[PDB]
Amino acid sequence: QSATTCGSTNYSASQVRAAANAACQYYQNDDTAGSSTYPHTYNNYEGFDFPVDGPYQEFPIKSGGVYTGGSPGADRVVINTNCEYAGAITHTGASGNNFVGCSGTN
Repeated sequence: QSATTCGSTNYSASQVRAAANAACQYYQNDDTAGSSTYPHTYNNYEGFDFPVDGPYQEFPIKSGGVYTGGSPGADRVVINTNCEYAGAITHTGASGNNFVGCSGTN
């Protein structure tokens, strides 16, 4: 990854990488962060043009640190089953329960 803006929230390349790595670690361990269902399957029903092939996993990304449970916020990182980074999406600026891309994900 690169630095990305989700809504108006800015994340550095390192922050994206950290979230992605955590996502991978949980997925490969067949575990979830706390009582949450993250990471879990991500269905691209909206048609994001990800640079990598699926299937996908989504996991929250937040400014304050790697997600460990609790409220996930509006932002997510998307990785494939090989832990290849697919992109960053957010509920910010989307209607209903949909997502829009963070900068760089279209």
